[PDB]
Amino acid sequence: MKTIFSGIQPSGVITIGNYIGALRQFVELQHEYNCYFCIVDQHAITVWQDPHELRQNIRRLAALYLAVGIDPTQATLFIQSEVPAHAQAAWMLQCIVYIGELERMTQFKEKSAGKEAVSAGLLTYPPLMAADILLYNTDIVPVGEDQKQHIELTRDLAERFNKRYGELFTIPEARIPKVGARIMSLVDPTKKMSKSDPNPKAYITLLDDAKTIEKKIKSAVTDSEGTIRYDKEAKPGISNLLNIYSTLSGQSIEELERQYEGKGYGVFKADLAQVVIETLRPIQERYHHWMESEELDRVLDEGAEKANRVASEMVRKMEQAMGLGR
Amino acid sequence: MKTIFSGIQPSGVITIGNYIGALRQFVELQHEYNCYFCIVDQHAITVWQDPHELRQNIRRLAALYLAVGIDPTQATLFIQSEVPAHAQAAWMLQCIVYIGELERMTQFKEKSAGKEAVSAGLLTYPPLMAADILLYNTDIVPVGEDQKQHIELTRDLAERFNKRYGELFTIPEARIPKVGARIMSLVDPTKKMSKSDPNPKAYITLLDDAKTIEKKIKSAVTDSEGTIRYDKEAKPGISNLLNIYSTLSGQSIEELERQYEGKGYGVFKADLAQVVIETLRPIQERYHHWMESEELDRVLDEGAEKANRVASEMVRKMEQAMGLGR
Ligand SMILES: Nc1ncnc2c1ncn2[C@@H]1O[C@H](COP(=O)(O)OC(=O)[C@@H](N)Cc2c[nH]c3ccccc23)[C@@H](O)[C@H]1O
Ligand SMILES: Nc1ncnc2c1ncn2[C@@H]1O[C@H](COP(=O)(O)OC(=O)[C@@H](N)Cc2c[nH]c3ccccc23)[C@@H](O)[C@H]1O
Ligand SMILES: [N+]
Ligand SMILES: [N+]
Repeated sequence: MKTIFSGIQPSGVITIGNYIGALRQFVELQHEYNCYFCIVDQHAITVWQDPHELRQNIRRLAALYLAVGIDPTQATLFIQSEVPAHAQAAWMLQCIVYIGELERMTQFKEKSAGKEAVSAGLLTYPPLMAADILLYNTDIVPVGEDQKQHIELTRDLAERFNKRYGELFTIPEARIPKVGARIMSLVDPTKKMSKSDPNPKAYITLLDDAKTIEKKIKSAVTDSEGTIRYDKEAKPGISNLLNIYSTLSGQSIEELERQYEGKGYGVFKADLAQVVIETLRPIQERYHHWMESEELDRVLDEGAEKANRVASEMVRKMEQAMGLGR
Repeated sequence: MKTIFSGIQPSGVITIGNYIGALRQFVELQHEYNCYFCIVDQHAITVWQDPHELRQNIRRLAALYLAVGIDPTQATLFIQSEVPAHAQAAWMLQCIVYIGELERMTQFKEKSAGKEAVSAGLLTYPPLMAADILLYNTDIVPVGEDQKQHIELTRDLAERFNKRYGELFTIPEARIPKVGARIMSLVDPTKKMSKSDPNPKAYITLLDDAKTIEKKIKSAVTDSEGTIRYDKEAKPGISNLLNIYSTLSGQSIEELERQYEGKGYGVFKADLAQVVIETLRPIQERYHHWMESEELDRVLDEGAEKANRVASEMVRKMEQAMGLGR
């Protein structure tokens, strides 16, 4: 079958935006493709990380991947740092990307703005993501819209490498959801929902309790038009709530507008909050189970084993093509 | 004992400047220290390399290291790419160096000047050299003067890492020869002798034949003062020839000035050319022997084995300190 790769940074906050744009796709596609799902701890360190929190966040994210339903008999779940090939291929790709290509990355630009002394990993974040995808001969990379540009640079590098050294890499393609590719902040629906928003009301974490989810959904900024209809430009707040509702419930945006015909924001938010609770509760129960189990470590051990077998071989072919080593 | 590390890029030209500033020190110190001497093929690719020539140049350089006298029972000779830890530690160090620190590197500035689209590896050349030195708990790094600045950034990174994550690295120190730290071009003695000078008369390669060494020494730019006396500012050409003569012959600069008292440039150059021939001939004989032997591969196999054991352990401690993995 075709191969899928995708990764998530281990951090203190994993949002419903991460779930809807990514994790939901991973669970959907796992049985139909060869799947590698990575905990990108080397990318995490492109900004300072408290070492104790980083180690815990890596375990947390592995638990969340398993809690949402990633099945180790269907997919390979592993930690980026435990497969040396990622670092090795990243170096090779860094030698073929131009500085100007990295500087124009929007992710870099945003993460480094108003900064005084920027750390180099932030700039070289792309070749490492490109190595993550290309090591596995990846065909599809399911992500939310914010990663599209990185995937576009990955395709540019794979093409450049193939052209200079011979056809080695598969040119990967992004798979971005139709609805929910970009879940927006509940506090300012013109902004993406971000793990690092300083306002905790902007996002819902996958570990938010029921009272908390109710409070954040109820406080979500809307409009004065009291109509439940999708219109991103005119009604960003309601439109974003409709995307969250649709993707989590399985109901179309049309279905939801009909259902809420003549209805006001109060009932709509109460219902949505319950749909979020319904979704997160089981995830959280499974999450705690994994966090307390020795099996979490076993799953990651096996996934690293498989990923190392494949990636190490691609690295050998890349070295051979560039004429490194012997 | 103390530990020494040093590296050389595999390239089409290895000069008497490389020999005098570096290789000569490696042979001198090998019995007194734990020594790692590396063929930096990952650094080589920071600029485009023809893959076939790169593979040959790596073997050539390994032969030259053995030909000049590096003894595998005293030192560990290995290829950078064959030890994944270098790439892994380079990533970690790249996440803690600032972009501005890299941009001010003179090596980067020179290699990238008048350039149109610069390759990222050229900019991130330092963290990889820093990882090369720090992986082995290096105390001393014998090099010529042009690497001093990179070693200074390495010390800055080791200190920064120790300060943020705990004392792990030894702060390394450069060992730069008193005479011969910077062998100058024979064509323009105000310029460093460089492997990539477009004028082949500017350098002597370790594989230059006798007629060739005579021609290059005889053509070496001097002055109209016909006096053999060291004075870098006033007599750069003669001063540089005196450094080459001194370091290769074992005779002091004073000894040589006395010896050539009242003598002219002709006799002096004829003698120097013979001193260069005397030095390179045995190196070349041994060089061909290694190039035709299966033992060259065995030596590199064993050196990679040892280097991997040490470097992989340092990488595990670095990951532990940053909280990567598990
Ligand atoms: N508000 C949102 N709406 C919709 N989707 C969203 C939202 N916020 C986040 N996402 C998606 O979640 C995944 C993980 O986000 P990260 O920031 O860890 O995503 C990142 O930081 C990547 N660089 C990690 C990575 C490293 N290597 C890779 C290789 C393939 C794919 C991804 C990666 C991503 O799919 C992201 O698009
Ligand atoms: N004209 C000259 N006069 C005196 N010494 C000279 C002259 N030209 C070159 N050298 C010395 O030769 C060694 C290798 O030169 P490279 O350009 O490969 O040198 C380089 O390009 C390094 N970045 C390779 C490296 C990679 N990792 C390392 C770790 C430790 C030490 C060195 C390295 C160096 O010692 C260099 O100073
Ligand atoms: N699968
Ligand atoms: N030694």
